[PDB]
Amino acid sequence: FPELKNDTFLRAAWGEETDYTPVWCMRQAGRYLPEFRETRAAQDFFSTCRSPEACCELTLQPLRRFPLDAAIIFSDILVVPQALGMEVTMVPGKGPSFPEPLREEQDLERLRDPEVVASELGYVFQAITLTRQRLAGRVPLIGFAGAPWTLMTYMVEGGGSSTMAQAKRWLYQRPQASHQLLRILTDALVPYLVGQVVAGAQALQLYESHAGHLGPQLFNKFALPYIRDVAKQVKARLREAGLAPVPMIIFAKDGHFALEELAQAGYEVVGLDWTVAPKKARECVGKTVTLQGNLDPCALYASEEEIGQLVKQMLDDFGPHRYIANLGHGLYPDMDPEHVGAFVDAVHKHSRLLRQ
Amino acid sequence: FPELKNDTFLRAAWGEETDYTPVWCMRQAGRYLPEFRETRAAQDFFSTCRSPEACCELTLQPLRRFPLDAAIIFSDILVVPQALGMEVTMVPGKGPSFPEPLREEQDLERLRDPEVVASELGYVFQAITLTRQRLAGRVPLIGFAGAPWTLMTYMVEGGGSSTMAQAKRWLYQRPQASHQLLRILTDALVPYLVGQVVAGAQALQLYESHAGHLGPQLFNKFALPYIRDVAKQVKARLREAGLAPVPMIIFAKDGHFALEELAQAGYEVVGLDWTVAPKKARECVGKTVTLQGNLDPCALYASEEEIGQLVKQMLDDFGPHRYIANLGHGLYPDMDPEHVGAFVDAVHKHSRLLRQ
Repeated sequence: FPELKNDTFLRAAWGEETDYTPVWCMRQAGRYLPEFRETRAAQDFFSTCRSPEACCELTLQPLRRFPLDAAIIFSDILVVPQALGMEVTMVPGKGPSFPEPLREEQDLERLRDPEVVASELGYVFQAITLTRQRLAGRVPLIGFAGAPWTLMTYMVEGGGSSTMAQAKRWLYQRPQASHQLLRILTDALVPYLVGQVVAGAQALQLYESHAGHLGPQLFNKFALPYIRDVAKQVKARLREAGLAPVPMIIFAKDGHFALEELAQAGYEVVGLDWTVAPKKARECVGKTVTLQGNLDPCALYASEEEIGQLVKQMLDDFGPHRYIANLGHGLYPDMDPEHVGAFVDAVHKHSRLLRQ
Repeated sequence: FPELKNDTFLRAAWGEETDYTPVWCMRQAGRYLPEFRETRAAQDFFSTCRSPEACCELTLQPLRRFPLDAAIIFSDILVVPQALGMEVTMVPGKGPSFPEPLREEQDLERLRDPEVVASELGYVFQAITLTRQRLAGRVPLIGFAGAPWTLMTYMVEGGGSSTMAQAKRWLYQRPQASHQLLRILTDALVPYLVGQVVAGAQALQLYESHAGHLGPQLFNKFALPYIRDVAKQVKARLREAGLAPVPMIIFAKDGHFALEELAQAGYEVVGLDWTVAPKKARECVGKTVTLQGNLDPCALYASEEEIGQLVKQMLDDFGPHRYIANLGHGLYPDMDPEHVGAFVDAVHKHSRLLRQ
């Protein structure tokens, strides 16, 4: 594996000082890129995806457009439940979909044993190695998965949902089954993440995109302890394996009420959405974790000149050290790539102007 | 108008001490009640609604079931945009819907002059008077509207939406048009709310159910200043009219980042969702506003015995004074009315047990 040239992102992640502020975006490989759609057209979403050459291509597309400071591997968080033996359908251009969600506790019998899963996800490991090779040391490469609770919500709710009602019903009516599912998810995630790193990933992101739906009490019973194991166990297995640990990032969408513990869940970076004021967050987390975020993605709909200023403002709030710039959620499919360019330039231009 | 017997809710609202904790629920008149659906079956949703006798009936249905400490008038927050001249459809049992949403600035020409709106909503005023009479002083009666930004999102987005992207696009690409729409909404809301009170409402609730989608910066530009006018102007007009002011409640769903200003927006009560820890909120608002909330609605899916304890816990957190108990969002349509009963009893049973 090629030696990394730009490593600003990794050093920012670990807390080390840097000459400028690194930047990347969730869903940087996404439908807002025309070239993305002309390469999605190649096949049905989940074998594309299953083709190493195709993921690599997508992963690289934005990097050809913009001096981003990391690449994140192109995948869907649904691969994991799918590897567990849950059938996905691509319903009338409306996206991810389990036609037969888990509803009663017996349903759990349907699932694969968690340890074999890693072997079902060999195409991903392959795509990572492919991609780590072709970036050829330009920037580091982030692997990723969705956090146990999040996946649980997709498996139980089937599609997406405004309230997570079916899923929370499980939490309140079937605590044990819930604990059982969550454990299965954790034990699946660990070997998948270790895998990614063994396969060449240099940083790992965990997405808890459905944090918001839980409150403090639920979140500590059913989200936290699992968010914590993943970090714990992944760090261990890497050690036993003689491999260097990679920086880990928890991103709890709408998890303002959780920042305190996330800072001590043993992740190196904590992702923020745009609804947490940056200073409030620094406060909540203290000074030995790095923060990432948190421009409102919609902000990109503004002029490039307006974009610059909002960015300037964001930087002032987070300050020089311990900070990786990013949006508050992934890019939207109707965003203009020229405005993403603007966003990227503004971070760089202004983080330097901030120091010098 | 009949003299009010139980007024615990009003005295709690104003900050005055009380022997127990008053309680009510958003959507207490809702599809979780069987009798609600056998009376919804009477006609298509919006003339039912347009029939005073029918709203009154719905408004009263839960009060016959449970010792609630207020009644809230049955209505939809969509009446206002509708009165402004926007056509609603009831699409295949999936709910509220504007088939032709506002998309470009010219669209605004379609809207009625805000001052005449009040006269289009005469059925509501009527339903209030009817209902104030039939409660016959048992508990106070809350009127309600949706806050300017929220309505804006429905008018621009048409249906409901995970991201509010179309709407936020407006905020970022058409600040003036946005300001213009928001103003029209404010000027519509004020005479509608005054109306409700003139018609017999004793407390008013404002719903900013789409606060979460804005961050601090957006929220202060485009939500706050309007939330503030409504309160301001409504209080004035009531004074000019020789009428007593009623307690006002702002409920910003997911508005944790906003609590500070909402406490000084000049509302008497501030509504909380279940994602704000009660103590954190008391902190943010200080000690001269009353808080309301904030049990996670899904909590009702638990046993009645589990319900009791979670409630006990909530009470301990909020403490005796300056507090109206309630859920974090409205009830869900598959909840068991016997568990709502449990929720109501537990507040009462435990708020007393707390004092004595």
